[PDB]
Amino acid sequence: DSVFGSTTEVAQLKKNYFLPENIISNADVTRLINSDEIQSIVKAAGPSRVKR
Amino acid sequence: SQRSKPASENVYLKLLVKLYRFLARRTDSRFNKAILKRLFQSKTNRPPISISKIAALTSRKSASSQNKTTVVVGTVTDDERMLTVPKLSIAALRFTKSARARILKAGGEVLTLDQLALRAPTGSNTVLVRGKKHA
Amino acid sequence: AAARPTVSIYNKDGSVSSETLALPFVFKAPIRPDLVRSVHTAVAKNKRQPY
Amino acid sequence: PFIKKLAANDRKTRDKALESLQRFLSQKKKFERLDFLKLWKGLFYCMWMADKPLYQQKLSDNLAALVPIVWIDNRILFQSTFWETMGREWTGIDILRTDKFYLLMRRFCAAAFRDIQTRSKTALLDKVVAEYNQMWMDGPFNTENLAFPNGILFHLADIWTEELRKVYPEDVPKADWYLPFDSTIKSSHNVVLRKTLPKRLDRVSEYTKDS
Amino acid sequence: YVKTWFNQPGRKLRRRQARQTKAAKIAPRPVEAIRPAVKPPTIRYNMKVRAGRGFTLEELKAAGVSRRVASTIGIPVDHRRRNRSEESLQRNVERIKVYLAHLIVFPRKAGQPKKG
Amino acid sequence: TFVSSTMVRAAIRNQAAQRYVNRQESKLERQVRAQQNVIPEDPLDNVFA
RNA sequence: UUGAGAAGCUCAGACGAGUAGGCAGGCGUGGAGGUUUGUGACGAAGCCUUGGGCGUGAGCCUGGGUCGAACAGCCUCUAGU
RNA sequence: UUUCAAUGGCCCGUCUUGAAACACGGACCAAGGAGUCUAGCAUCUAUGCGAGUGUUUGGGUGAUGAAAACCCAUCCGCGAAGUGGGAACGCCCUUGUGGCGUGCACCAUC
Repeated sequence: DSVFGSTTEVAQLKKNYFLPENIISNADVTRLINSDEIQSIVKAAGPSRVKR
Repeated sequence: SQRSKPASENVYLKLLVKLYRFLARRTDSRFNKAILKRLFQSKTNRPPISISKIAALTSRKSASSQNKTTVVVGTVTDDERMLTVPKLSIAALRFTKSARARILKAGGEVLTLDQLALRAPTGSNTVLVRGKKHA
Repeated sequence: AAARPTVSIYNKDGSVSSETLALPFVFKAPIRPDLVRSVHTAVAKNKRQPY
Repeated sequence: PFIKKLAANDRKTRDKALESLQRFLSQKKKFERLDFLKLWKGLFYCMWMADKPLYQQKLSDNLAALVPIVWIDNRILFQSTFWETMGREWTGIDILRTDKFYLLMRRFCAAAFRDIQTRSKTALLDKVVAEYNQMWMDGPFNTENLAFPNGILFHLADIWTEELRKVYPEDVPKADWYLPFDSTIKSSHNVVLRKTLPKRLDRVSEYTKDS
Repeated sequence: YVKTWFNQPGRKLRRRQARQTKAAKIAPRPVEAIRPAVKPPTIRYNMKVRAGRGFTLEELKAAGVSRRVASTIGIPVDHRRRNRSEESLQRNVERIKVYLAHLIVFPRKAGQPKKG
Repeated sequence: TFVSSTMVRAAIRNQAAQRYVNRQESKLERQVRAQQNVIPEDPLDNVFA
């Protein structure tokens, strides 16, 4: 914790160093896509690989 | 570098493109289509927008910003020249360390583009903004 | 964003102890194979003798 | 009742800490909100670490049955803090742990109705629901808290009537059962939430007075 | 001709070994002599304070150290520098006085004839 | 009539003469801002620590 | 219906000369980091062959013979390729 | 694989030239054999941070190679110095249609 610090608190052993932040908070894209918040407003999915 | 996939090798940027690929085709929103297009754009085409521009644009003319989230596919830098920061809710790819601290301590919140997709999957009540490309 | 809170400390005989340590925030940092292998490529060149 | 023991890496320690915490919650003292918020950080991770479906069905039952054990004065704070920690950590869960936490929220949804019925034996039902409707309105159904996920509220709407009927199998008395949803649908700044909650909710106006 | 810096880490090691070599010979006294505090001679830098070459004779006289004693206890003397203001004099007189407080001077054996 | 080269070098030198203090004040003011822009403790962070 | 290397899978239509030049993806060589809990005196590498196979191709795999001590696939790095 | 039959098939590269004609180079095989390194500049992309940014002149340090990695004192360089159309969004309500607002980037008008 002193070598690397935290994403909000500076590292003790590295002057003015903070841990990098992420472009996504939660990196489980399946959890976002298959969530109740998102799946409740998507239109009815067409079929998978369609018949010829 | 801008057409069908980002030129970026960032794994987490690919996870956002994957999330908004689903949102663009499974919803009839132009916000999800616009956000997806701006994820393919390069760093030159995604200029930073200052914390002062967000405050100015929301409380502009009639103001009445209410609580609409400000969305930018880019970095929200800080403007140390402005001294009082309003209560803002911004969703961006990246915030600088000073901008994130100023937004949080001065009222509101900072979000990522995946935290906003769960709050406004269709991008309703969002203020989509851009940075000036004049540079 | 949710990870295991603590980790167990093991003794010399491989037995668990009652003590635990909160997981440091470095294990919650982004994992960037593109960035790691770009920095490694440069650092691996920094002990090369000239020919 | 140590929180660090509640989130231990071995299930035997977590079960022992859960049993010790059963007495700690029944003291005749007022716990502040922060004390319960820290307590619910360990309890969330006690549930977060449950492994098999049969254990996490019983574990969620144990946590729900903990509510009547708490002192009546700070029992509302116990539920209000549960829904605060289930809103700030909901989006951080992964897709393989949502089903185990859906059941916990469902068990606590019915734990509120069951506590309403218990207090209705002595006190009048109108004020008991009013105390709970204040908890719902100040917490999950707050309109000024934009960051509270809709997944929790969509789940609550789906199970509100079905878990109220479980508590009152014979008949459901008149009360403001669906007050939090009425306040949310009317005056929420989430257009996705208010356009979809009436579809998810199945409120029965059979008993509530016509407006 | 192209100068290359492959001996850059070998010069770093060689210079550090000289400091260790010097410290071995002079075991408890500092590896450097105390330097004065001066101000750089331009309108761009006169606000900064940096280290000088040696202390002036007027600074040593006020501190109580003679110019012959000074060199023997690690205090350099700059016969060229002068004190055009009282702040430079007092800034470096205090610097000498603090140095004398923290200094232990080991006694020397003295030749002493029988009589006379 | 216009100026003389005696002061022209003095004017340009006086222009860059303030470069040191401007950099020192800019660095000094930045650290004051970082001291003010400290995110609070979030007391739910020492719960397991 | 299992067909989510979502960098995958799938449906449909049109189209196909090409110098200079523009662009993309691949084949091969020496050495380096990692890996294959890799191959080898029960035979590595190399070479030979009207043996067999794979790829539109660069090339690759393999049988037999010869041979005698080392060598390769994959991700990345590098160049006297 | 060899060989036969039927049909077809002008010697390759270079230069020339509409084109060829040409004139050149070529007895055969093996091995070697030609856009490299570096300094500066500009565009573009990626990466880090962002009104900042750049550790490696140097110092500290590094016991398992210590020319690596790790750390940063003082400087310094480069930067800082109203009306229309319109992306996107909400609300409707004859509901689609359109209208009412809010209007980024950028372009026109003061």
